[PDB]
Amino acid sequence: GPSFWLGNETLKVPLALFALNRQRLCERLRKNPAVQAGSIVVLQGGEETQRYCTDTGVLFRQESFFHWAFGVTEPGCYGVIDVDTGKSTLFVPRLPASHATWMGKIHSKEHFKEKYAVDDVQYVDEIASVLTSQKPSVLLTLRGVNTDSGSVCREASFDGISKFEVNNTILHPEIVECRVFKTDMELEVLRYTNKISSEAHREVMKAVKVGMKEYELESLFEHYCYSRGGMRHSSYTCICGSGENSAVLHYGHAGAPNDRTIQNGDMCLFDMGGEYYCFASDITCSFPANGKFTADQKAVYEAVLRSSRAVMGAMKPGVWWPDMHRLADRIHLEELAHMGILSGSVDAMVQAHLGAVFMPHGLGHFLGIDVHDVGGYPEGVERIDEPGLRSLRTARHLQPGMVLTVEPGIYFIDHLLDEALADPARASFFNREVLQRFRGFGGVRIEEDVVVTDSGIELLTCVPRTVEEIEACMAGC
Amino acid sequence: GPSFWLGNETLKVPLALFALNRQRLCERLRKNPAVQAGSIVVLQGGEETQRYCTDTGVLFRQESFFHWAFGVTEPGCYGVIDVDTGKSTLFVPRLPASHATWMGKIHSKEHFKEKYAVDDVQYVDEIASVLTSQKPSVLLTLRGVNTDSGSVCREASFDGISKFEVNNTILHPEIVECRVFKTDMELEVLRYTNKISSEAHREVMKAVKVGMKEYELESLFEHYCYSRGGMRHSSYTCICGSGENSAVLHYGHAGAPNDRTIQNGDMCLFDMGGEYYCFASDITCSFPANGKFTADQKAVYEAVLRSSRAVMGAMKPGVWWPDMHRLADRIHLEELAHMGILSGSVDAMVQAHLGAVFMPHGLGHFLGIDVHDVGGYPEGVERIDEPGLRSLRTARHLQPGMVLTVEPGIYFIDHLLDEALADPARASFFNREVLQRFRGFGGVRIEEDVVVTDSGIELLTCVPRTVEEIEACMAGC
Ligand SMILES: O=P([O-])([O-])O
Ligand SMILES: O=P([O-])([O-])O
Ligand SMILES: O=P([O-])([O-])O
Ligand SMILES: [Mn+2]
Ligand SMILES: [Mn+2]
Ligand SMILES: [Mn+2]
Ligand SMILES: [Mn+2]
Repeated sequence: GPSFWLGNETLKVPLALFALNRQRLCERLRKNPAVQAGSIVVLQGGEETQRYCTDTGVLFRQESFFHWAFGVTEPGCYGVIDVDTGKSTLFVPRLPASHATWMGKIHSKEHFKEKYAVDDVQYVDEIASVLTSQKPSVLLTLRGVNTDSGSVCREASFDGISKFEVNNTILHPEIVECRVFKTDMELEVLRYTNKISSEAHREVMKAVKVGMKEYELESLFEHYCYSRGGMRHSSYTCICGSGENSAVLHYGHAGAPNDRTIQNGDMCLFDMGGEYYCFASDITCSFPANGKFTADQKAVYEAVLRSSRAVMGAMKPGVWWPDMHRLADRIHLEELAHMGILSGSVDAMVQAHLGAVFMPHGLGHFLGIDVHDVGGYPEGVERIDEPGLRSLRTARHLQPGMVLTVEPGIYFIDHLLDEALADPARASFFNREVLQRFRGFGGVRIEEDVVVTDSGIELLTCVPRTVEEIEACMAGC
Repeated sequence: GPSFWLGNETLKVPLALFALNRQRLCERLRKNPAVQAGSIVVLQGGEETQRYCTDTGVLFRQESFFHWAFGVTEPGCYGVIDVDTGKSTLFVPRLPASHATWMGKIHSKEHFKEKYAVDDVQYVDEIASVLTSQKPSVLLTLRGVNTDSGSVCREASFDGISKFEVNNTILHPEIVECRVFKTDMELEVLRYTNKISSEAHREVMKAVKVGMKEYELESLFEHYCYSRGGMRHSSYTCICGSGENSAVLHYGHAGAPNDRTIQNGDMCLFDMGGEYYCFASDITCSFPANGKFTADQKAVYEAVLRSSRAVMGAMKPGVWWPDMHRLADRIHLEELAHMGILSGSVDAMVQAHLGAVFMPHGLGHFLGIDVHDVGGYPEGVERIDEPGLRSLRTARHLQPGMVLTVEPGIYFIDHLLDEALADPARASFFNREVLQRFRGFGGVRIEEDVVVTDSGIELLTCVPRTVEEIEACMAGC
């Protein structure tokens, strides 16, 4: 059996992985009472892209659904799967012999059959003819709404498609459910992205110096992942927040691109995750820039370590994800009170929604081929209309084989804080004189990637977490 | 006067650079008799994009024309220039006061006026009424054909733009012609991009070892450029061909993603250039993987070194660029004859277009904000319909201020070789028994970036070039 491999110490991923996904999608559609006999799944791969109107090629990364079904790295492909038999056909672009002048050897269709271990390979321009000869009942295409972006997924289309019966509602929720439940072969890849990203995080912690620019660490992190782990891409733009910037969720975008000089006294919050063969990792480490936690940083950090461990210790099949988020809120509030920042009844603090002031984002989300993976809110799973909870990327109950991030945080965000101090239903909880000490603290977030097993979780991530472990990693070790 | 800067040893670029561009564009438009008084240039900035239908951010890189004119790093902006007066107005998006949580500091309009040194800043939702009160005769927008991609530039559009008179033919030829001639400020940025990429090429040469994967060198090059040079993007996808892949012109892309193991005996061809503040560099180095040229490798290498130095020596205002391409072709053929690969009259070889068998691409191209920069083929300049020369990205005569790549090379491409050996008008020049030993040699390209001065050229790139220099570099002398 063939495998994708970037050599050295990188992971061998069997193409069988994708055969299993195809097989699981078919099994799921045969069980579907409204999937007609003789149906055929028709997916379209992503295409080569350029910067606006220039000839500057953009690096091609495969469309995620298409990758999940076939594992194909080349642009311009299509893929069909006969539902009743499970037979797979890949369609590759016809490159004219003259292209060998600027390409290498132009690969034969047979080269692609053995590469991807699919049942047949044909040219893209013969798609209409090839599907005609199969006399299918219906073409199942991919159309639906991603619940993190709001975008509608592009449906496959080819010249001549109008002569076929096309159903575009059935496939989306089904191919999404398959993706939510990771196979053992998929887990092996997620273990590997986490291992490599964990090593990269360790290296950053070793190298950080007061005086460096944040992007120096971004650069180091991507160099390790690529050179040591074959990860050409990151799963998302690196967030390298130091000082006040640790309080900016999604910092490091074009408008704030990791350009701050790290200073003595700053907390660093680093959320960086490499991507191997279109599989994600998503890992955040928080640590003092100088290698020594102050009392205040120890206190806030250990509050987050506490919610992290309490959530992970409680996760198991049947657990409603929003319950864990509320747990994290409660623990934050408890500890924020133990440290003297808040006073009064934790119950009262909860009933007021104070938790959302300190952790305005969701506790965690599905992870897979996308960092924010599909299937958090299928039909019938409602968004909870409350501050904090409304940002959860899923409201599902945990089941074995799900892959989630566990990412609690405590931040000191000036405009959430000024709001609470202006709301008489929230103001009384604050001790202004101690709060003043934490203005500009930034934030801590501790983000693990876990798998939901039959009875608990498997922790994918391996970074130092306790105060002791972190101060030791930063000093060598 | 304010400047773009990324700290450390990174280059300070004065925002005055872009004011000069706006000034120069206006002066050229004023001379154009089709341009009506009261005309306003309206450019639209690039927007934030995501991976297909997911919420995975793609790192924002500004549209080229817009950057040339304003140097704005933020997504979602417009920018207008009053032709008669030269006053610039930047339009920035109105971000709801309520998501400082996720963005950070919502910057006021004065911040941006200060930041970019424009005459005025307003919100984007106000663009129709801001323009309406200026009572323009005509809006000049940007539409044209890029002569490398064949793509049509996206013309600026906003809500209520159909109430204006809009012209979309005048601007493109004029803004392109300004981009062709680099100001002293632009040149300073280009010296820097070349300095940094040259330093990185030197590091890639000291680091190359047999048994490494090509992408390890790509990763290091990029890491030097980012951590050491502030270059978050490269100018194009790194080409790291070794062995037979050094003969593959479009190498490095998704379908051949630098995944070959560097072998003893291989030639390497590394084409890589970092990008700083959307300014490009374009450098190719060629060298033996093991750090030592064989006789065959030296002969071919010194053939390309010869034509590189000949072309650079010849360049001056007034020189027709296709004559330089021809001069490279003649030098290659001379050397390939001295080597025994060819026999007979070099004049006859030239008449038969045999040079394009060994160098199928153009000698070089304008370089600027884009690596294949705009303006090689404006009205009245035609593509020469002959092998090799048809691939030239410009057929213009050289003038002070133009920046070009000089990138001759020799490759052994089976498709081209086989075609030529079947043609009795070309076959006779080959010594097949000598040609044999060079099959699967790969190729060598030597690529320098230069500026045309009043009297000749200025060389920007600073890498090892002679056989002695390269071997001494690789041995870690
Ligand atoms: O970014 P995130 O990971 O979702 O928090
Ligand atoms: O799982 P669920 O919760 O039923 O969605
Ligand atoms: O890529 P290139 O440099 O244009 O050849
Ligand atoms: Mn994260
Ligand atoms: Mn996450
Ligand atoms: Mn190049
Ligand atoms: Mn070039």
